[PDB]
Amino acid sequence: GMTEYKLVVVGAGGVGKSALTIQLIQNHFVDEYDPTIEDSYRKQVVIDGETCLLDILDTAGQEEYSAMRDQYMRTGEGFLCVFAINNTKSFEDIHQYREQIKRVKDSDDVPMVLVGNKCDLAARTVESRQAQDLARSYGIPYIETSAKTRQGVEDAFYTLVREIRQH
Amino acid sequence: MTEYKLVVVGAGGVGKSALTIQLIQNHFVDEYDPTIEDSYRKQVVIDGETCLLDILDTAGQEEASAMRDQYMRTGEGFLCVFAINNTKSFEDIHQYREQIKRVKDSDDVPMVLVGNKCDLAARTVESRQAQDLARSYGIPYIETSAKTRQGVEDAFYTLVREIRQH
Amino acid sequence: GQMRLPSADVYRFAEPDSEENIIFEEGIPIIKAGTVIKLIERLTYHMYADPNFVRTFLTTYRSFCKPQELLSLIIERFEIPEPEPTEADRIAIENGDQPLSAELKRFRKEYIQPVQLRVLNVCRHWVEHHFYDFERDAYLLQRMEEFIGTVRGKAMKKWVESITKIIQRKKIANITFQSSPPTVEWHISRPGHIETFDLLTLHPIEIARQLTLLESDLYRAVQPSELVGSVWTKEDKEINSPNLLKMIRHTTNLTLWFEKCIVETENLEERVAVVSRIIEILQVFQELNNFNGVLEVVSAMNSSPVYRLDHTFEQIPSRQKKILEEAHELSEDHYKKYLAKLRSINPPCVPFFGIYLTNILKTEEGNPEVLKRHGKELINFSKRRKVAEITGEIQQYQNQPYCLRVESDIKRFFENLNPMGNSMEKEFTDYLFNKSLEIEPRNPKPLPRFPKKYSYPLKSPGVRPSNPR
Ligand SMILES: Nc1nc2c(ncn2[C@@H]2O[C@H](COP(=O)(O)OP(=O)(O)NP(=O)(O)O)[C@@H](O)[C@H]2O)c(=O)[nH]1
Ligand SMILES: Cc1nc([N+](=O)[O-])cn1Cc1ccc(F)cc1
Ligand SMILES: [Mg+2]
Ligand code: NA
Repeated sequence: GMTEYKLVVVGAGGVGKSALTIQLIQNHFVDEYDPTIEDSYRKQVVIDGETCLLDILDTAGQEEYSAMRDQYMRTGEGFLCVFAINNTKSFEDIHQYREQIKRVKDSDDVPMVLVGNKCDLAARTVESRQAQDLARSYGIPYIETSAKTRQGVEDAFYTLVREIRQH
Repeated sequence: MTEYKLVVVGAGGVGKSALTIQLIQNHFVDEYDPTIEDSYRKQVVIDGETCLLDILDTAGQEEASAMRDQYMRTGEGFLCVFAINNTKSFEDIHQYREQIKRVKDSDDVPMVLVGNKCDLAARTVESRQAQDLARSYGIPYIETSAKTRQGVEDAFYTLVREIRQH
Repeated sequence: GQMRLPSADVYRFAEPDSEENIIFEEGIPIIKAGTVIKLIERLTYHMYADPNFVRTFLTTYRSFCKPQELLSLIIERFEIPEPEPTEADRIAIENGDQPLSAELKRFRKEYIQPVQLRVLNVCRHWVEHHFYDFERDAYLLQRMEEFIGTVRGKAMKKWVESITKIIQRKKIANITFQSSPPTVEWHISRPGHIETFDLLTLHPIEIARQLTLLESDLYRAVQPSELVGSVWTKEDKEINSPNLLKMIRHTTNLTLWFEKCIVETENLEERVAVVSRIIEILQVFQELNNFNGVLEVVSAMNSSPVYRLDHTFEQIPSRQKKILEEAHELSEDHYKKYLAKLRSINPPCVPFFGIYLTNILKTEEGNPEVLKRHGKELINFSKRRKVAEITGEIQQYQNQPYCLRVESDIKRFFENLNPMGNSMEKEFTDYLFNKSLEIEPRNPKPLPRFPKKYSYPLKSPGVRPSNPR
């Protein structure tokens, strides 16, 4: 039937990464969530007129299990590499996440998007030009998202699905 | 996984808490800290079926005697505990039996009669007297020691089997 | 009729329930949201006990109430005014007779004594199971000692004297089985010869047993204080979540040790023996319900350095391929089969902690702290109940001890394992991957041959236990 896309969210912990998938999968208009319920990470969507199923792996909270990253990453067809726009270290981590994805998938051309996430009102420390330059150096899209208003969230996931479709 | 609501009742100091903590943690509590109300959970396979026991450990001290209806309403089965070296705790059993029957409005409530502290030599309640009482209630009688673990699993898991068949 | 209550002007906990101060979920009620006053009223309600609510509240309240303020509120709850004499009592007293005081006696028996006892039960649970509040705030402990130590009147006396003693014991602060643990098993390394201990020289049964004892102890040491508020992800994680982090770092180190044992065995035949031995350890982990250990092995086998070793995988016996594949399938589809298996086994077990961490974090991030109703902000208690359901599951599996004997030397060997040495993580994991490329080069580069490195027999003793008399 319809295509299923296995997407994997990766990025530094402690800086609001989980809000991306929560806001997508959520009842958009009721701020509530039970992550334990079967298929709280599956969503049927229509992208460019074509219906598909998103299966999203977000292991937020398990960042210290660093030797499990390879196994988790190998499940994915496309990757959202997320940093927080007020945490420069999370931005500097992106290079190593991308290198690890390429190694795990054994490919120099893995569908991925760079996501800059605004997780609070603390001062931005990564300017959008810096992130655009990094994304261009990798040949991948850059999307900025808000962890509170849902802005950019659909764009981040839909852009990644388009990267998979056009691979 | 079926969930079972067990309630442990009996006079103060007979070993309700020690029995429960032995079942839950494999540890014998030497202290006598009177309970107000405590609850425990235990996943265990009984007769090949996995279940989840919710165990309510209740207050035996008489000062709490007006607060029992609320927990007797929720319980599905009751361990009725006395101590084999305390005749008064054995005479208190029938008051718990009658209150449970009144609250649940039923003559057919899953129960097990438990004679605890069977590690102690200086017994004052004979097994025969307790067994006669159990037969009059239609329920099994199991002697236990929270100190040595003798009979402890048998008492709790017999009660589960009675709830299962109720 | 119902008992009359103190005036809400002298006693705040007698205000009537309304949608402006408490909201229930759709046979005791389940609270969705409420003011802190209403939550404390229901925590100590005169009509029923709610031990699950006491655990939930004491586990999670610091997200909406400070410890000092909680103590003030439950002391306020405790201090209930008694009603004045009724008209019938007044007429009796005017005639020089003793009043019946029927309404006063009922209010004492059915309101004051149950509420006061349930306040003391909150104090008892607070001290016994959440004592860290008092370890971190000595003045809070003084206030609790003073409150308990000055409760008068004989109805509460047994519990007041008990709680005083429990506090004093907690300030200065044994397992029984009916069966004996099985005999410790030995292989090439003999007792006391710690210098020869290694993956292939210790008995694989005993490796799995001693790692299970270690990992069980690490699992059992994690308290809810390390979890609520997602504190293990925040900047002070080393301060607030040290037992959790120790447990995770053990798991990571063992996974990396398995990878290192594999890729530093350059001879193909020897490397097959190494991988086969690790799968036998995995089989004993499964038999012991040590799911942390199962996934430590699976994570190593699916790591980038090991996963690509097709020549090694080809020579693994088919029965061991099936053991590894069944273990891998536990994690598939968001751990569907793992979750079902955990809920079906007979403990003791060692759960994989990572799923709990993700679920706690997402519950906290995905639900609001307050609900706005009729211009009021109510504490969203349903969110706290969801977190405490997870911490309660964790605690349920922390109770059951393993009936296995510690071997102090094998325990020390695994406690001191340090596969990374002084290297940083990236340097070390690049080293492992470069070793993988060395021992099994990318096609079409030819497969080299390498000399043997082990001088002792590679044959496994197997994982069925032995029992001499
Ligand atoms: N020798 C022996 N002592 C026991 C046994 N069970 C309990 N005790 C002891 O008896 C005392 C009372 O035990 P406890 O479990 O607190 O009794 P309880 O029925 O829960 N009391 P309460 O109703 O006040 O909560 C403790 O000192 C405990 O160590 C047993 O099987 N053998
Ligand atoms: C093929 C495969 N299946 C799983 N698995 O988890 O089922 C893991 N692997 C990788 C692998 C395992 C052992 C080895 F020696 C070489 C490679
Ligand atoms: Mg007790
Ligand atoms: Na920064």
